[PDB]
Amino acid sequence: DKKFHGILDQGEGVLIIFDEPPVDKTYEAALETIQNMSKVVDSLYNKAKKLT
Amino acid sequence: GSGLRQYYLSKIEELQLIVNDKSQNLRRLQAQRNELNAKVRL
Amino acid sequence: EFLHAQEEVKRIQSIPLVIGQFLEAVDQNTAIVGSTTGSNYYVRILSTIDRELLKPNASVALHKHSNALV
Amino acid sequence: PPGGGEQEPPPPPAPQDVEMKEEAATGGGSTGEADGKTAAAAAEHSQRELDTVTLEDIKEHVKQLEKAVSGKEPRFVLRALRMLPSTSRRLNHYVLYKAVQGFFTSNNATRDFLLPFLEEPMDTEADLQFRPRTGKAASTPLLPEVEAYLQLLVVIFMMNSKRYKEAQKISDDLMQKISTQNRRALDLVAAKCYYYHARVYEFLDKLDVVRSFLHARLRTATLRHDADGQATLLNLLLRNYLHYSLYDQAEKLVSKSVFPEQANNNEWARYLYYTGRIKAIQLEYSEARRTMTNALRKAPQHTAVGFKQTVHKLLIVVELLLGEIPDRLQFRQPSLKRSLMPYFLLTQAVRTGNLAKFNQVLDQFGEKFQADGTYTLIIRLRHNVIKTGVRMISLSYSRISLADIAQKLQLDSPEDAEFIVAKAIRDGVIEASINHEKGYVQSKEMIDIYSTREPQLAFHQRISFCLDIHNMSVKAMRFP
Amino acid sequence: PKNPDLRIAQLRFLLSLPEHRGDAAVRDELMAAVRDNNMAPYYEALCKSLDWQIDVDLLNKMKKANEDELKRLDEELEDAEKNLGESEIRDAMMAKAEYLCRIGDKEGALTAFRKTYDKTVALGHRLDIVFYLLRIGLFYMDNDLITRNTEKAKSLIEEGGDWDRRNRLKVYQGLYCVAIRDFKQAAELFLDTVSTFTSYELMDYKTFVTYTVYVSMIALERPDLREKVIKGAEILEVLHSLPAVRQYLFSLYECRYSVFFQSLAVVEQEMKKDWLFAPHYRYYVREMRIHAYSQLLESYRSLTLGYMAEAFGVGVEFIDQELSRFIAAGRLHCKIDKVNEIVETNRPDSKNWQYQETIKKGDLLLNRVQKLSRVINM
Amino acid sequence: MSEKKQPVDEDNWDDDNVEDDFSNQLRAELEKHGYKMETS
Amino acid sequence: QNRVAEFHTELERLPAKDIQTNVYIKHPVSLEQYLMEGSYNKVFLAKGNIPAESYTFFIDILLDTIRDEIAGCIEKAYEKILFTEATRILFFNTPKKMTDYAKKRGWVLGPNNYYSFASQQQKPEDTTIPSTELAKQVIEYARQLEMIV
Amino acid sequence: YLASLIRSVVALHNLINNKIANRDAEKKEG
Repeated sequence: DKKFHGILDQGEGVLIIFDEPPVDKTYEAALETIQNMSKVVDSLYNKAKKLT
Repeated sequence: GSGLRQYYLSKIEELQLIVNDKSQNLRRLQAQRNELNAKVRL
Repeated sequence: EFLHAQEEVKRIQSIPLVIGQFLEAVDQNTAIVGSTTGSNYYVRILSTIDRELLKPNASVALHKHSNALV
Repeated sequence: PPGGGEQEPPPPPAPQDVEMKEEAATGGGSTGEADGKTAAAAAEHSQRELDTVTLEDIKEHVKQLEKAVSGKEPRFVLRALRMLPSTSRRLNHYVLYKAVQGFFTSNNATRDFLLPFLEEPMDTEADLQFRPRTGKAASTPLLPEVEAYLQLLVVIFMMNSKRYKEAQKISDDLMQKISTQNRRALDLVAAKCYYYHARVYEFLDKLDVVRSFLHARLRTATLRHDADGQATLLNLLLRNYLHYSLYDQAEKLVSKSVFPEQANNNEWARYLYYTGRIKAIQLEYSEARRTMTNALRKAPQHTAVGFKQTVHKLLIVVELLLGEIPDRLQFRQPSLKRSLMPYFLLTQAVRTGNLAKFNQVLDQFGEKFQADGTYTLIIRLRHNVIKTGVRMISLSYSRISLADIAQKLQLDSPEDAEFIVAKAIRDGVIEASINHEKGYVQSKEMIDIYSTREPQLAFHQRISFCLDIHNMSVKAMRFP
Repeated sequence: PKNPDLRIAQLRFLLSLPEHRGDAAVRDELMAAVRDNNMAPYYEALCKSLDWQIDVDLLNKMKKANEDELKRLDEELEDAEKNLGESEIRDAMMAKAEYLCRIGDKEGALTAFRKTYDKTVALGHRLDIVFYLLRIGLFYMDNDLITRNTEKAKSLIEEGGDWDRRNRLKVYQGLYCVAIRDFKQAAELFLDTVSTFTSYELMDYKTFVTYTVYVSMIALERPDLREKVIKGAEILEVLHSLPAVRQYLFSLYECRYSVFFQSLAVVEQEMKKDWLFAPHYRYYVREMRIHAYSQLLESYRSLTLGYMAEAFGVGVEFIDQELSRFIAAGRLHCKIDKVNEIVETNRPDSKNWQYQETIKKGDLLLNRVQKLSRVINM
Repeated sequence: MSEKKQPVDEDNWDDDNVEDDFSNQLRAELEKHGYKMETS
Repeated sequence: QNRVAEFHTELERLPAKDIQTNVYIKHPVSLEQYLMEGSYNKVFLAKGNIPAESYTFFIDILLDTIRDEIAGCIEKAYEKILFTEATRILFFNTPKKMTDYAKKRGWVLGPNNYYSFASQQQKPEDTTIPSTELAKQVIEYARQLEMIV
Repeated sequence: YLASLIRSVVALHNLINNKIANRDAEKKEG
C-alpha cells in the first residue's frame, strides 16, 4: 500500500529498507514528445500523399 | 579516337558534371542572400 | 548587420511616449489603435514587436508626432 | 450482334484520349528537360518513369482493336524532328493521326511490324541525340507486346527488339556521350526489359551470354556514372546466381559492390532480402534475421505483393533456427490465407515435444515446402527442436540442476540433460556457467547498460542520422 | 413488449451449443417458440434443433391473423387525408414498425425503420429508432452492421449527457464500446455506477452488477481501486446480499491467497451454467493468477516455494510447472530457481526500462523519416 | 565435434500466452460492449 | 575440417540425390543430422558402418577434430575432472590416450585429479581514454550545426 | 537526441511547403 519503502526476504527473514529516487522525469517527458512527433509526421504524410 | 580523344572526352564529362552540380548550389545561395538583403534594407 | 539594424531602430522610443490601446489589425504590419486623446487612428507598426502580445486590447505606446505603434 | 454492336464506340476513345496524351506530355517534357535542365539527374519524369512502371501494366495490354492503340505506334515511331518548322509538322501529326485512328483504320502491327517500323527513326533526317526519346521509343515496342504476357514465338522478337535496344547502349557508349546522364534513364529501361528477359531466360536455358553482358554492363558503372544502375543490375546478377544451385554465394560476398548508398527505398529493400537468404545458408542467423526484419519493414507498402509473401515466410524460419518462438498470422492477407496453411502447422510443433507429429506434417506437406525453396530446414530443424526447449528452461530457471532438466524434457536421465548444455553456450544461447562440484547451470543478470557507456554509443549514430536529414532538406529546398 | 424481448435472444444464444445441456433448455424454449407470437428463428432451426412439434399450422394462422391485424392499415394510410392536411397523417408507420421488429424480422424492420427515419427529423424520433436497430442487433446478433450505427449515433445524435439518450447511452458501455479490444475500455469507461433502480425496462440490475464487479478488479491493481469497489456504497449493498461476490472481492484485497482456488472455482462453477458459450477468458483466470502473483511477488524479493505450498495452494510441483509457463513466455518478471528452492525476482531500473522504451520508439520514427525522405525528392 | 559430453546413465503466435491466458470469462463481453449510461 | 558453411552450401545442388538414394551421401548427412543435436560421439558408436572401403583417413581427422575441442572445452568453465571421467566418457579405457592428453595438452594426473590452472583476467578500465575522442564528437556536433549548409 | 529529432522534422516541413509552392505556381503559370 506504499506506506513504506522496504522489501522482505523469505529465505533470510530479513527486512531491507532503501530510499526513493526522484530521477525518472526527463525520460518520462521524453517519450511523450515522440508520441506527438509521431502524429505531425503523419500529418505531413498525407500532406505529401494528397499532393506531391 | 579511343586512345587520343577518349582521354579528353571522358575527362571533360566530370568537368561538365561539377559545373552542372554547383550551379544548382549557387542559385540556392543566391536567393538566400537576396532574402536577408531585402530584410536589412527594409 | 541585421542585429545591428534591430538595435538602431530603438531610438524611436526615447520616452516622450504617449499611451493608447490596441484595437484591431488589418493585414501584415498595419493596425488600428484607440488613443487616450479621445480620437481613433490608422497606424503602422514596427517589425520588432513580437506578435504574441496582441489582443487583450493591450495598452500600447505611441509616437507623439507621427503616431505609430512603437 | 445487337447486344455487342452498340458496346463498340465507347471503348476506343478512352485510350485514344488519356493514353494518347500522357507520353505526349512526357515525351515533350523530358525532351525539354533533356535540352534544358542540365541537372536532369532527377527529372520529374523519373516519377513518371515510376508511373510507367504502373501505367502500362494496367492501362493498355493489347493494341486495342476497334482502332484505339493500333495507330499510336505508327504515329509515335514516325518521328524525324528536324527543326522548329519540321517539328511543328510533327506537332501537327499528334493531332492529324487522331483522325486516322477515329475516322479511318489504324496501322495494325501485330507483334512483327514494329521492328521494320524502327526505320522511321532513321528516315528523312531523324534524331540520334534523343536517346531518351528513342530509348523510350525502344521500350514502346515491348510495351503492348511484352506486357500482354504472350511469351509465345515473339520472345525471339522481344529479343531482337532488345538487341536494337542493346544497340542503344552502343549509341550511348559510342555516339555523342556528351554529359546527358541518360544511362540512369536507360538502366531503368535496362531493368524493365531484363525483368521479362529474366522471365524469357526462365522460359529457356542459362544466361552465360548475358553473364558476359551483365558483367560488362556492370563494368561501365563506377567510372562513367553511378546511381541506381549498379544497384538494379546487381539484383539481376544475384537472383539467378541464387536460382542456380551451385556454390555461387561466396562470389557474392567478395562481390564488393554492395553500396550505391540508396535505391529510392524500393530496390534497396529487396536487395537486403536477396543477400539475407545468402547469409542464412551459411548458418549465420542473428546477423541474418536482423536484415530479414529490416527488409520486411523497409518497403511493404502494398497489399500482398508476392515477395512480401516470401520475406514474411522466410523471416521466422531462421528465427525458428535460433529457437525464439514468434509465429505467423499476425499480419494476414487474402493471398496469405492459402499460403499460410502448411506453414501454419510448421511452427507449433517446435514448442511441443512431439516430433513424429512434426515428421507427419513434413511428410504431409513436403511438396509445398519443396515448392517454397526451403529444402534444408529438416537437416537443421531437428537441431532446434531440443534447442528451443533448453533455452525456454534456461530463461525460466536461474540456477538449474542437470539432474532435473532431463526428466522434464522426457529425456529419461541426468546425462541426457547436458547432452544439450555444451554447444548452446558456444552457439550463443545462454550466459550460464557449469561447475563440476555441483553440476548446476546458473546465469547472471545484465545491469551496466545504463551504468556504463552503452547509450551514448547508440546515440552517436542517431545524432549523425538526424543531422543528415537537416542537411538533405536545406540542400534540396530553394529550387524556386 | 420489446423491453422484455432481451430474454428470448439470450435463451436462444444458450440452447444448442451445449449439446449435452438440452433438457431444461427445451423445457422453456417451448415458452419462447410457440408463445409470444415468436415466428422466425426456430423455423430456420429446422435442421439445427430437434425433431419437432407440429408448430406449422397453429402458428402460421397466428402470424397471419396478426399480420392481417396490421398489414391493412400500414400500407394505405389515406384516412385523415379526408380533411386535407398535408395529404397525409402521422399515425401509421411510427406506431406499427415496432411489431415489425418484435415479431416481424429485420427485413420488415429495416424497410420500416428507414421509412420512419426520413418521416420525422427529430432526434427524439431518431432516439428510439436507432436504439431499436441496436436492440435487434443483439437479437439476430448480426454484430457487424450494428457496429456502424452506434458511431453514426455517436457522431450526430450524441450531443451530451444531462439525462437524455443516456437512457440508451446504455447502448455505450455493455452492447457496443468494450468487446475484443478489452484491456482498457473496461478501465476508463466504467468509472460511473451512479444509479440503482430497476424500472420497467431496467430488467437487469442485480445480475448486471455481477458483471461490473467481475470486470471491476481488472483496470488498476492498487492505485486505489479499493475505494470504488469496497468503500463504494451501492456496491456494498449487493455484496451484503451476495456472498459469492463478497468473498471473491475480500479474498483478493485482504490477501487470502489460499482461498483463491476456492473463490475462483465458485466463479468457475458459475461460469459452467452461463449462456456465454462461444469465446471465453479473454482477460481472466491465469491473468488473475498473475494478478495474484504480481502482488504476491511484490514485497518479497527472496521467496521460497516451500512457503507457496500452503500460503496459496498445494501441489509444489503444480506451482513449479505453473511459473514455468508464465516466466518463459514474457510475463511475470522473475527468475525461478531449482534445488535451492527459491523464487527470485528481478526488476528493471528507473532508467534501464526507459532506455529500453526510447530505443523502440526511436527506431519507429527513424524508419518513418527514412520513407518520407525518399517519397519526396525522387 | 564435442558430443556435449555426459556420464550419468493451435497456432497461437504469442497468441498462446494470449490464448492459454484466455478460457472461462468473456463471451458476453463480445457484443456486451454498450449498455452502461442510464443506471451506471 | 570445420567446413560446416561449405557443407550446407554443397547440398543445394543435389536435392533428391543426397537424400532419397546414395548411401555414400545419405550416411554423411545422417552423420550431419547426428551432428546437430547431441550425437557427436554417438557418431563413434555408429563408427562401424562404413559402406565403402575403410574411410579411416577422415574418421581419424574426425577423431582429431573432436578430441581437441574436447580438450578446448575442458580448458574452459568445465573446470576439473578425475581420471575416470576421462576414461569412460571420452572413450577407450586406457591406451596411450592418456599420453595424448598429457602431451598435446597439460592436465597431468597427479594425486587422483586432472588439475586446472588460472584462466582469469583483471578487467581494467580507464573510461577517460574516450575523453579525448568523445570531445572530438562533441566539437563535430557543433561544427556541422553552425556551418551554413 | 530529443532536440535533433524535432529539428529534423521542422526542416522537413520546409521541404513539402516549398515543393507544393514550387510546382503548383508552375503548373498554373503554364
